[PDB]
Amino acid sequence: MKGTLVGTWIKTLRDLYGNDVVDESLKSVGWEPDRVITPLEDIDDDEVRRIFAKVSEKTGKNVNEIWREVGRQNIKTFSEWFPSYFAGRRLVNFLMMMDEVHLQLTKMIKGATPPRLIAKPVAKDAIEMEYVSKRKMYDYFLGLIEGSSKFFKEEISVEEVERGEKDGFSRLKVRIKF
Amino acid sequence: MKGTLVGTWIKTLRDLYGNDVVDESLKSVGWEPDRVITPLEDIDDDEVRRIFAKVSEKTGKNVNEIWREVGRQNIKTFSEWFPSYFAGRRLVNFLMMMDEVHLQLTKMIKGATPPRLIAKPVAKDAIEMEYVSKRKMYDYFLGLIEGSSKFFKEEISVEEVERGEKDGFSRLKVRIKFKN
Ligand code: HEM
Ligand code: HEM
Ligand SMILES: [Cl-]
Ligand SMILES: [Cl-]
Repeated sequence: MKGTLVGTWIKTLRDLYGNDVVDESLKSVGWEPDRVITPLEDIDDDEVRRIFAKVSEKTGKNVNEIWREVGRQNIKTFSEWFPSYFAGRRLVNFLMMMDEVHLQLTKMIKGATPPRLIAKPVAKDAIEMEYVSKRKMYDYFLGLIEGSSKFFKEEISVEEVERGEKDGFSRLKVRIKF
Repeated sequence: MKGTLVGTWIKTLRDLYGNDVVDESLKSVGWEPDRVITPLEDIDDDEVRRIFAKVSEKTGKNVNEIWREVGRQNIKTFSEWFPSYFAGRRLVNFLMMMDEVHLQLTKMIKGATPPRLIAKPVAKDAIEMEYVSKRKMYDYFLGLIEGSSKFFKEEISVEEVERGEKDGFSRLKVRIKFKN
């Protein structure tokens, strides 16, 4: 997992569950409580799991619920770290550029394993967006979309169109109705 | 020196002087011309000094001039590798966070010499910035500042106030005048 992203997660966790829950979770995997993760670093995805497992144990929330909440809230954190992605833009525009954005933010990191997020028009008033990744981060994905709707003040309708697992890759396709 | 930084230099050096000069400079120190430096690796400063010494010989450029040019061009490289450090930000913002950023980027390293780059506003349209380091990379520092101005498209005047050892530490104090 890319450093900058995990950095946004720590902040978002603090925003959601408080400094003590987070400080404690970070210590449990052996980090400094106030560690600042830099864009440079590569965080073991299993360390992330364990941090999140601790958060779950401390809050009493199921880990998948944590991911959902982290997804919704992280949009807000993004809008502060990367304001140009949000400024003078519509939700549709935002969602549609996402696939490109993730290629851009990842492409001196090899092996570059960024999630695919191709969005397409499938009628006059809606998109299909397909998440594709070995990581199987469905709740996070759905959370971010809810967070984007929240952020742009645009109520949307989200329905799962299909799901799949092949050759190591997981996929989830949804229909987003404005 | 932090491995990833050296990564940026190799790229920048290719952009400036071409693959042949870079390929050969790397080989002169027993490297593979295409070596990729992981975020885990640290590179010995002397290996860096030697690489740059070959670039100097090959291009016929004085090495301080090389450092100057690399500093200027490395900002562009940085902007491609570390977008988050540039995102939604202006020159003054960028410059003044630099000291903290450098501490953060080396904090995971055992014995930690990052340059210090304390800035402070000294007037309406000016900050003072002091480079402090054992490494004495004066031209690189100046280059990065110049490169930043070009990148953030914000014109500045750079007055070099003082430069010298004081002590054990090389020091370079600049006053950076913004138009506005
Ligand atoms: C400006 C807004 C956003 C920024 C700057 C951003 C950036 C990033 C970055 C740098 C990563 C790390 C990727 C890697 O290391 O492979 C990531 C991961 C991820 N991104 Fe975003 N993202 C944004 C919004 C979104 C949105 C709107 C979605 C979906 C609707 C999304 C979906 C995901 C998912 C699911 C991951 C986890 C990686 C995986 O599952 O393979 N992101 N994001
Ligand atoms: C995103 C932008 C930047 C990044 C990611 C970055 C990162 C780094 C890193 C990781 C090092 C290695 C330090 C070590 O291993 O001890 C370094 C060295 C250095 N940095 Fe930066 N830097 C950035 C911008 C700047 C700027 C704008 C300046 C000056 C205004 C600067 C000044 C220097 C200098 C002069 C060195 C040489 C090391 C020394 O003299 O001791 N950097 N930089
Ligand atoms: Cl995970
Ligand atoms: Cl050197």
